[PDB]
Amino acid sequence: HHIEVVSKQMDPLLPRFVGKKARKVVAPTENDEVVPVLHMDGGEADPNEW
Amino acid sequence: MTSWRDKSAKVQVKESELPSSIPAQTGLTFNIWYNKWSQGFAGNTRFVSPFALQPQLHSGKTRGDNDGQLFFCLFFAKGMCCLGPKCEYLHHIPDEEDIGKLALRTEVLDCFGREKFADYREDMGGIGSFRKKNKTLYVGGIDGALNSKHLKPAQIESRIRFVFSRLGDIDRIRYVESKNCGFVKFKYQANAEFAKEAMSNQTLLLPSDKEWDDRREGTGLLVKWANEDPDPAAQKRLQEELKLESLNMMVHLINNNTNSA
Amino acid sequence: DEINEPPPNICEQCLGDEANIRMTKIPQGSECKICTLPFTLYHFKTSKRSNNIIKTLICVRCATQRNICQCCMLDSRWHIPIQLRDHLISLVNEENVMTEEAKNDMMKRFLSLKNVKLGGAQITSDPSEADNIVDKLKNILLRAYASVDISHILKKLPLNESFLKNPSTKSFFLYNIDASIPEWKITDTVSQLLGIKKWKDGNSLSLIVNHKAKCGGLRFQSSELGERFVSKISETLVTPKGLKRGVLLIDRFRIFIIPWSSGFSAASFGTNTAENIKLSLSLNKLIQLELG
Amino acid sequence: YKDYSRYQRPRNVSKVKSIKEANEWKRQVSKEIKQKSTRIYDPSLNEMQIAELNDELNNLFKEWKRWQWHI
Amino acid sequence: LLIHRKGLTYLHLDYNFNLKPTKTLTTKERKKSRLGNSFHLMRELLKMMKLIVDTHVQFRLGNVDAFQLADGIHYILNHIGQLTGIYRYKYKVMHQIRACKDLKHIIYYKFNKNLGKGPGCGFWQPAWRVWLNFLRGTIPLLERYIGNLITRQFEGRSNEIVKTTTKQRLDAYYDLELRNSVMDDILEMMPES
Amino acid sequence: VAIKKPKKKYGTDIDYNEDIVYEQAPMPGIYDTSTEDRQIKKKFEQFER
Amino acid sequence: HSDMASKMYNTDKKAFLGALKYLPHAILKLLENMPHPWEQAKEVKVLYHTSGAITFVNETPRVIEPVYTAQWSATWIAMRREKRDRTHFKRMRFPPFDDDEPPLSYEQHIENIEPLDPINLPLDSQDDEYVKDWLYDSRPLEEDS
RNA sequence: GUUCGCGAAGUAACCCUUCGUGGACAUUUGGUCAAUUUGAAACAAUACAGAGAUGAUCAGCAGUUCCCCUGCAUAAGGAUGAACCGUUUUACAAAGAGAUUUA
Ligand SMILES: O=P(O)(O)O[C@H]1[C@H](OP(=O)(O)O)[C@@H](OP(=O)(O)O)[C@H](OP(=O)(O)O)[C@@H](OP(=O)(O)O)[C@H]1OP(=O)(O)O
Ligand SMILES: [Mg+2]
Ligand SMILES: [Mg+2]
Ligand SMILES: [Mg+2]
Ligand SMILES: [Mg+2]
Ligand SMILES: [Mg+2]
Ligand SMILES: [Zn+2]
Ligand SMILES: [Zn+2]
Ligand SMILES: [Zn+2]
Repeated sequence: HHIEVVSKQMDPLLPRFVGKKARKVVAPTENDEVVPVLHMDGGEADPNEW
Repeated sequence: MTSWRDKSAKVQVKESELPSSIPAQTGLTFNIWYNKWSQGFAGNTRFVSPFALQPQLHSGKTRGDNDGQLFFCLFFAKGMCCLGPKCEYLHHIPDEEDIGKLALRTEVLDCFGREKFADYREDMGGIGSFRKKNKTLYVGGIDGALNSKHLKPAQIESRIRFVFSRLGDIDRIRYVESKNCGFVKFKYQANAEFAKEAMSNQTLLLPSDKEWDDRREGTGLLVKWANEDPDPAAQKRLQEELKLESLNMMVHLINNNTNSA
Repeated sequence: DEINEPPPNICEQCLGDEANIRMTKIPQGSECKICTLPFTLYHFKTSKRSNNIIKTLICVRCATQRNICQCCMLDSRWHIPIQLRDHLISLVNEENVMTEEAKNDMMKRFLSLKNVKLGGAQITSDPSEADNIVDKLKNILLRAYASVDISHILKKLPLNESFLKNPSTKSFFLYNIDASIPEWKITDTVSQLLGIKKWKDGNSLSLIVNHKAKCGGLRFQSSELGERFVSKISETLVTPKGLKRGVLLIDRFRIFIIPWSSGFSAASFGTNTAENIKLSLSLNKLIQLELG
Repeated sequence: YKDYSRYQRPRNVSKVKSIKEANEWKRQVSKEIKQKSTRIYDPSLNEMQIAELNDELNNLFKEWKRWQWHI
Repeated sequence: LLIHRKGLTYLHLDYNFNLKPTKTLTTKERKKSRLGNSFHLMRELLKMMKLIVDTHVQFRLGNVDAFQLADGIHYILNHIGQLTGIYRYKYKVMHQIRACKDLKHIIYYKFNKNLGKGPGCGFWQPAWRVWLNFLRGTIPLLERYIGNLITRQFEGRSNEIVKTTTKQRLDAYYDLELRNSVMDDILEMMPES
Repeated sequence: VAIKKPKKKYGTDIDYNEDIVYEQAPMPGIYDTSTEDRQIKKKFEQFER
Repeated sequence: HSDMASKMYNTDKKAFLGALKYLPHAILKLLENMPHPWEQAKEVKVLYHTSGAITFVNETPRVIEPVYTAQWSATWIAMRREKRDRTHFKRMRFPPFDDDEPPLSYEQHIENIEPLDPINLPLDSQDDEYVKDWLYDSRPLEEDS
């Protein structure tokens, strides 16, 4: 099948983008790989201060 | 053929005889966008359908038969189609030849052409889901249908067996007195969708009863989609037929791989 | 990405037989049936002179995750529904594969935007992983109430009369009907026997089967059909007292008949479901008394 | 219209009218039956209060008998 | 159709385009039934048009003389600030009302030379230009206002509304900055954990 | 008589009981958790029984 | 589309709201095309929705500037004369209709009636010979090539 | 149906009428959509609850939220718009004593 794709001449009074509403979505995070958090070192002595 | 193909379909309701588009007034002002009544309370909103299908009477050839229409007239089922033989959709009980035409189409939408939805409605009413090939109807609200006649518990099933037998081939009919409700299972889904809209808001009166003049005053019965059958005497029949359906599909599917190779 | 969007997934049998098909694109048409979120509605017609618009009901992401077309929502390979697909794979891997779907709107949207496949959509869309499972289907084919007062009712059931030619009756009494064997299947078997096919037009026969009492009755109009129903049944069983009973023969089942000689009618098998079960239990013995 | 959610009982049961009308007055008892039945089992601890509320229940339940009696 | 889609059915439009409540309202109604400056200015604009078309109707029916008709349009266009009440939704139109009152002075002492103080004047052409130019300037304004309103009716309003700073929330935002900068410079000088 | 659910305050209110809420599945690992899933499901169906 | 309560009207109900943004444009094309005092009726060319949402007056009024100045000069003199000789001039009442009654249909209550005389000056026969044929036409000299 | 041909018949005398027969002209509408209950407006009303920081009464700004409403609005209102006011246990070790086990 070879398909001819055209556009509909819409009524300029009926709203364009009929399925379009102001809806809120939460998005999943796609993680395939873990980024290693590449710090360095194990000083660390704590003078009880701070 | 002799009952259906011989004659043409008849005008059920005259176009002046059709009901008014506004509903019965259950509010203070009419709402124009949403065609309902607004202020005050909301009452009941259910009434007995004034019109009913006489299937061996109203069936006949229509305009959709010559066009090769796939879908049945929604208001043929309600007994309300005013176009008669001039109507674009079909006017007859679905048959094996007819559902064979709907076979690629029935998966996502009903026999009336309305699109099925993802999940069922909360009260199991309406069109139905494409996720489950439901062939069983919950016949409920029988007291308001009968106009509060008592009768017995098995005569009620006798009314159910006579009415739904005209609307297609039946798998089984079960009536439960303690739950005052019936479960009708059909051979095909398309009959079940057809009989659902045919028997919504109807009455099981049979004019040999004395309340036949007051058939309109009642509430009308609810035909809705059935849930699963919870007894294991039926549960074991479900996976038995699901097994036979799977064996009938695998034979068809290895022939696809036979041709694919 | 609103400017880089996949082509729609549609079946071959959705598109039909013709070569060129004029399809209409609407960039934000309807919202998805599954994920309730908008998409590009394509719709088209098979021929030019058809009368049915075939719309795409679900978005491409919900069609990808299930590996189904957007129009008829059948699987892209094997062309079977999703519920039957995930049941066929579960017979192969011996574990349940199942695409589960949200009932909540914020989780119908959430489950679509992830890039996984669902259910059997890992098995299908891999032609290698599909074809070997078809071979694994092939080896499966190589295997190939004592307190009730029921005495008011059994007086009306015949249970004591013979199936001969000589009584000229309208109705009959069907017992030994299993909880399977649907109501249409018995009516087709009788109509196949008489050649009175499309019987529902003329209403030649009316049949009532309880499926709880394991009993039924079929009623004929025009009593001359009764002798045709008798003469077209050859196999009978004689109880060792006498009283021969014809057998109706649906596949692998056996149903016994007696000329009822009246119009039994609904409530003849019973008036309550707890009462109906004991009628099946009451015959269990008589079937064993008829055979053995 | 006219709601039945506005007015009183009305006091005498025999003076009420046709059966499709007293049906809605009857359910106009049953809701307060349902509401104050849920108000029985509450652990809210006021034993004097739930005693007078128990008497109101017995009063309304006797009315519910009377509306059924008229029908 | 707009009022009934918003759910307001206790607001009555008469056929002379006045919006009046049918009953005394709870405050949850009065918060729901605030129609903005777009709807009312659109309603006052149709009211002016209905007011002019009806005078041409009453001439056409034979009820009005042709000289009374010309005075009728000349009475309308000088007194739209009195007959309609469009001024409250855009007070900028008081410029046009001053224009239609000024032309009225210019026309009359030319017109009412030597014939008294009757109401006979009907030279409505200059005041007709002023409202025709005002309609020119508030085509694009009202297309924007009502284009936002109906797309808010058909799609809801945006979840992503971000509040710009103004005079009222200046010190409040100055706090949220000042908290965050001291958060960073101390969480960077802690030891660890 | 079944327990009534709480009424939805807004349109997209979530029945948390109805589904895995925001199912962040764990990342696919190598050590083959195949027998372990069978034993939780057998234990979890045992707990519901 | 007088009383639209059927289910078929659902798209057309949307169309009326969607045409509301265009409605100040239609008012501009209506008030600029308003008939001037000399003419009884004026036939304008309109563009309408097939669902009948809005009706735009699809014309712009072109006039000849010396012709238009004389036409209003003639009606200036006519109203200046009419105000002088009338004993009492009755200004019409505003608003012209009751707000309770709907705007009356054109084809039943207006189309059948004869219009009325327009505000045409007496006109000289000798001094104004060249212009008296066509001065009060709706479009003056419209077909004079 | 028009228009160009060709043929036959009659009136004709090459024109008119009739019906046979080639051409040419003109070429695939509409639907995302079917007409009351069962595919989804809301609000009023009954009843109950009674109102941020406080001892007490009164101005408010914000902030976070998979809550939004009105408004043309990125202005501003919506009770400071609302919700918040609860639940609360392990990166856990080092050192020093009396009962009890082990084998
Ligand atoms: O303030 P005044 O000296 O009394 O002037 C009035 C006043 O003038 P404006 O029309 O400019 O306002 C009248 O207007 P109202 O405020 O009373 O409506 C107007 O009445 P008309 O519009 O009916 O003409 C009338 O004009 P006239 O006398 O021509 O009727 C005119 O008085 P003078 O024109 O005599 O100065
Ligand atoms: Mg403030
Ligand atoms: Mg605020
Ligand atoms: Mg305030
Ligand atoms: Mg706040
Ligand atoms: Mg305050
Ligand atoms: Zn029809
Ligand atoms: Zn989707
Ligand atoms: Zn498909």
